[PDB]
Amino acid sequence: IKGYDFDKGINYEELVNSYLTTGIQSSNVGRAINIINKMLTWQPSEEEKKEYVEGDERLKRCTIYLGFTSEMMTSGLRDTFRYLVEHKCVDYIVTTAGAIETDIMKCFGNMNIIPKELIEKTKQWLKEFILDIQECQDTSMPFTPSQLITMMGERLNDTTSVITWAAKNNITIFCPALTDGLFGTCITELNEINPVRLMVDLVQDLRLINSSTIHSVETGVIILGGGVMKHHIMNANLMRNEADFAVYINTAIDSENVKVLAEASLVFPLIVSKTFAVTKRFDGKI
Amino acid sequence: IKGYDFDKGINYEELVNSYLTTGIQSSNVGRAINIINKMLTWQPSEEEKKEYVEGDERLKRCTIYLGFTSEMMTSGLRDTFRYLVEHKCVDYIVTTAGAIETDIMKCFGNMNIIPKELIEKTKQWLKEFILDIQECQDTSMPFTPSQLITMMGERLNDTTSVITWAAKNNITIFCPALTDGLFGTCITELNEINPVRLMVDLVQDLRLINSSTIHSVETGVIILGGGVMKHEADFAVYINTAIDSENVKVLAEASLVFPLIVSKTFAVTKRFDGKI
Amino acid sequence: IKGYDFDKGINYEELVNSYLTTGIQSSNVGRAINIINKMLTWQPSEEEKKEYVEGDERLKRCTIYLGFTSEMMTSGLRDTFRYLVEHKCVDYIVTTAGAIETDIMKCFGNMNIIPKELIEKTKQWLKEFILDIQECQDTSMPFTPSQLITMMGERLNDTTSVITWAAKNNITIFCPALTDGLFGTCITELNEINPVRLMVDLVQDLRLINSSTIHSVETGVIILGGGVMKHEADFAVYINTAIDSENVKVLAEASLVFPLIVSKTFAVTKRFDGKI
Amino acid sequence: IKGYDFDKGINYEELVNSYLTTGIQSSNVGRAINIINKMLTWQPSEEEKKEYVEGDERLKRCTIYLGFTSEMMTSGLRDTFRYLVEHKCVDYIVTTAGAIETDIMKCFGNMNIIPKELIEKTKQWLKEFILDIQECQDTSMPFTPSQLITMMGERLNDTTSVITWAAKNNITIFCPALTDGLFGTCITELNEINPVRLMVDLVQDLRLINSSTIHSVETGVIILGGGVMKHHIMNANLMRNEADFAVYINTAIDSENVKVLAEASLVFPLIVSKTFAVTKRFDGKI
Ligand SMILES: [Cl-]
Ligand SMILES: [Cl-]
Ligand SMILES: [Cl-]
Ligand SMILES: [Cl-]
Repeated sequence: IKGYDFDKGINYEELVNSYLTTGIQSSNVGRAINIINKMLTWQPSEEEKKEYVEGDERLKRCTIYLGFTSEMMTSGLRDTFRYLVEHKCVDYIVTTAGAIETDIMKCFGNMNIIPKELIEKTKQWLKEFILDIQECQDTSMPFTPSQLITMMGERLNDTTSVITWAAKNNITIFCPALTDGLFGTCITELNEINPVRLMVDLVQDLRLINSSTIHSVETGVIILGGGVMKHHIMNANLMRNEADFAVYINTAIDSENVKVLAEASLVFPLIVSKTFAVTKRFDGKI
Repeated sequence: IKGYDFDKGINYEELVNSYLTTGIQSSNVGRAINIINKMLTWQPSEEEKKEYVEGDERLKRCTIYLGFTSEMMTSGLRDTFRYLVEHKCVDYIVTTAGAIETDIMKCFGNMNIIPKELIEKTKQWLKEFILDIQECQDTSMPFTPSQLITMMGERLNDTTSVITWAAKNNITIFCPALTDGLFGTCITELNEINPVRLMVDLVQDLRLINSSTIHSVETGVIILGGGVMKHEADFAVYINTAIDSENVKVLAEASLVFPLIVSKTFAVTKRFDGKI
Repeated sequence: IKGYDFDKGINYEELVNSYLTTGIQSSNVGRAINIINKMLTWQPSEEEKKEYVEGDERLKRCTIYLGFTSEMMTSGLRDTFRYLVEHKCVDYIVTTAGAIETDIMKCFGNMNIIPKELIEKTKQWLKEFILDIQECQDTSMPFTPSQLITMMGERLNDTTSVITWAAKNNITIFCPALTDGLFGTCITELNEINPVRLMVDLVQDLRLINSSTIHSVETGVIILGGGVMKHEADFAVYINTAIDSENVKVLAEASLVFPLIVSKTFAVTKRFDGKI
Repeated sequence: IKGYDFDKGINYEELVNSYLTTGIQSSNVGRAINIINKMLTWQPSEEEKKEYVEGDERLKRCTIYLGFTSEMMTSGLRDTFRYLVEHKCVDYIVTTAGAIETDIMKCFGNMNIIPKELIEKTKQWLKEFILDIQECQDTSMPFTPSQLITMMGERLNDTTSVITWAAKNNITIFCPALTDGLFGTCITELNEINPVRLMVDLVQDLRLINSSTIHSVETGVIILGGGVMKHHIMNANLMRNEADFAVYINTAIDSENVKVLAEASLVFPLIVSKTFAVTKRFDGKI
């Protein structure tokens, strides 16, 4: 097959499709599109439905985990992620230090090179949130990152942000390194004045995400960038293996997976247009 | 500014524009587009035009050099490159071992993973060319890689190929490592039967490419991938995954971003003809 | 200067010195050695000593931070690190998920490729520790990773391990991602039997590490590998394969060059005691 | 096994050996040492000796190819390479643009950052050599790079240089990109005055190196750095396959090969000390 012929003129849909069939790494991008659609459309087989016990009220579908770096949140992918969570396309998110604060920061101003006053407005917001927890919430028992991120989403109440829609649709966001980013800087500065009594526990979040993989009927994993989450998620047999479906995208036993050597902010919106934006997700009601 | 909103539906022009303003490396892609259009539209100032002597019949415009790796020729970029040379958008090409043979091979079959019979047909064509060139070569002036590539383009005579259009439009293609690719494999196999007398001179091409830069009024350079050419230019765009000059390095994969850039430059911007 | 001459025979001291003066990245290795020795020998000037207030009982010397990845602990560098902490050559460690468990595991068996029974023995030790800590933890002041690592070092009580000597010499080890490694795997497996009540607080460690930098007279930082710690220092040495501060980045593999650097710094240079 | 214990004091031999058994990539470095010693000690089996025909006067041993980048020549590895060629440890060299001129340049001064006058002295030498070929040698038939490099080695006549010892011991040096380096710059500058009539043919060198692999009893390949020569060398069956023995070192059917992810100027002298410097090379006389 040949690449796009500019003798025809300019057709951006054909230009995009031409990349998917002739570009460098196009075969891997195509597998990624096929694998993600399999996550969305997966249904139990008739033999599998027989294995379900009475009272097993779980949704009989693929649980979908979305991992991305804080760097992706800085790009326009943030609004792609908002769309995915707004429409319940994924069930859980794993991300890295700085991602949550970037999502909040983009609700106040546009990052061109970040203005001084934009960081200060974000820091002031985070600090008021930290202080509100102390005054109203009970500080004698620690919060987890996912719980703090839920509370921040509800407090922010901005429909352009990922975290507001994650709190609305009960999509849990894990971020073990939350205190290593601007959120942690705000803790440090607040403590220099008024002793900070907030505590952050990591064990409960560790138990949530591992219980969710162990107890899910089928697993799908999409990871954008390097350093997010571990590829091997624990099975229902207490064995750390890959997921049933896995897509890995970055520039660095019957599982179906692919690694795409590409930059996510360029290829992932293209992949979304051929998967999440057109494929209806199975509701799991059997 | 926000990235593409899929609540609006699927609008591929908006997806492309949204990438140019919100993606990773978008600022560098935007500079690349501006710099390439400056190459195409550059004109001498009135002060510069006065410095030209009587009898200087050169085109008073920017000379444009396109460099790309053999790997790019394996992708669909091959047909982007054919378009650029078909329409005289560039003046010179610098490439690497294997690139010419891939352009030839794609005229015979489609690489899905290259079929056995597709390499055999390509090797047979190259081998017939090598034996023919041996007979007519002058041993005091052996042919250079660029001369061999010109002759191969004329012999192939396929309007889907880069090399045929380069020969038609007198766009010289430099490839010092021509004998390090499949071309050389065919030399080695031919040599095991009857010793190969073909000679390939590199000094004359060194002279040719240096004369082209020295004698050009203004230079622009576009390099895709790592490891292509040495030598600075007035305008330069570098794309790979690894004093008044205006240049930019784009950290991106060329087969993805370069067609987007072409759609915003070579495909819409009229190139100055150099006639003053 | 010439590289090592094998006509002279095989002289490993000369091979090492020849690398320091002729190898790729040798100039950066030489700066790293100079900068680290400056950390060890740094003393306040007379003008600086006058600024100290009465009752300031701090050691007037450079505080030294050592950062390394879990991958370094898998190599023989683990025993280099043990030496540095055994002799109080560094004051603080920052490391990543898996590093602590590797130091423990190497006390039970030799990784050639990790034997099954070696992981099982390590997991059993970690699991007994987790259940014991649950019983004595204060839920209004949960333990931090560094506190858990101190207690593990005291419990292990093995003079071949980094963590035992760090606990003996009050060298604090920060590892915010402790629960992301084998330690957390043991939490997950324990949880499937009887729910795990252990809690790990990260804010107090954030307070601890920030107090250490704020309250130190002079800071030195040594980081091996990519992805370790944030936060600038007076002296800094960065080693990985990826205003008056004195720093250098060494593009080298740490398990190869770092022992050479130690032999020219920590192993020969007396560290100032800070008593003025 | 444990790494070096500095409680014993400082022993640089034990420090070096400790790296070979506990460092990162030590297992690959060990395979590389084993494979190179197999190149040096290889002998035909009794069954193989029977297959040799009368009049086959070839040396019945492993032919050894050494490839390295111009960047290695800039390091102290240049003097390691000189030693290897001085002692006939290798049979052929493949290198890249700039390597030969660096070997010459180091005979005139020490590169600290290269002094202006050191490049000028090297350029003057190269230009006098180019002009001498025109005046004395016959210019009507082109030279190959390996031939030019032989002539330069004989002209330089410096026992500290690689090329002088390669010419002495008839070790052929291939460099298809010779005219892409300082040598080519000197051609360009000379032509701007006096038309340069030197011609450089690449086909004859292509035939030499491929004939040598095709016609050798056994092949060994050692490549330091990326971009030197192609790993697949043509067999005696006109099939481009890997060598019988191969060692690849860089930072990026029964063949025995290893890739070492390390920097050559650090690990290669260590490898030499355990191979070329202690292992007697089989002379091939059976
Ligand atoms: Cl679900
Ligand atoms: Cl022109
Ligand atoms: Cl101290
Ligand atoms: Cl031989």
